[PDB]
Amino acid sequence: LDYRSDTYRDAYSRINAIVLEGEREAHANYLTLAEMLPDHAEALKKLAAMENRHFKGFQSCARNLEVTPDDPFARAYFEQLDGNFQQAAAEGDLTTCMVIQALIIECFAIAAYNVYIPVADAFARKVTEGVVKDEYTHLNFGQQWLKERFVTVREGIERANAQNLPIVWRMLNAVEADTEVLQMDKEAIVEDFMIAYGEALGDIGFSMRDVMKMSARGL
Ligand SMILES: CCCCCCCCCCCCCCCCCC(=O)O
Repeated sequence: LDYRSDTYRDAYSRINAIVLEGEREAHANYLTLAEMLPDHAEALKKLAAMENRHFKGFQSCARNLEVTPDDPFARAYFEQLDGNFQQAAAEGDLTTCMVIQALIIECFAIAAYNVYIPVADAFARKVTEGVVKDEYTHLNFGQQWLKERFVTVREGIERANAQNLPIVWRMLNAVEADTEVLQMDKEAIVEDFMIAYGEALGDIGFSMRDVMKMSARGL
């Protein structure tokens, strides 16, 4: 890999912009949740703050490669998923909010990060390794929220999955050419994303049958 090439920098402008927009939305979304759930505001504001630290880290990765992120691209990339989060929050549908942010986006991001790490330039490797470690180690508020409420929210989780998992797949397909330039295998992202999502859904309380049904809805 030539990290300094026009080709790599062009792809990175879009991939980096996507990660930054994802982190910007995560920060905003955890602040929305903190406003709606004042008893939980300290934990949610700490998650927001962590997202902002990760944003700064990925910004430094772009600066290191002299890449300007393609922000209009990334805003459009996230528009549909972001809209579903904001509409859910508007309806007080915290179940969907948690599924989108704490399960779907979280597993998708960690999958992508894990596929990027072995092919990342050394600076970005170090930064991304710390981001992943942070995600593994810190409180996943939304996962715990859902787990604690499993019997009452399970149908809503299934609805949120059916609405939003297909959007994941479209997003992944949309950047296939750019992930290829970065030497990230799309299929590795798919596999990592699904194994993590199944582990998280199982922790919440879902069975094998249940997770298989949710995967079929993503199709
Ligand atoms: C500097 C760039 C790091 C690149 C890593 C590979 C990225 C490939 C695209 C995958 C997009 C998913 C990003 C969503 C980010 C937000 C996740 C979160 O808030 O936990």
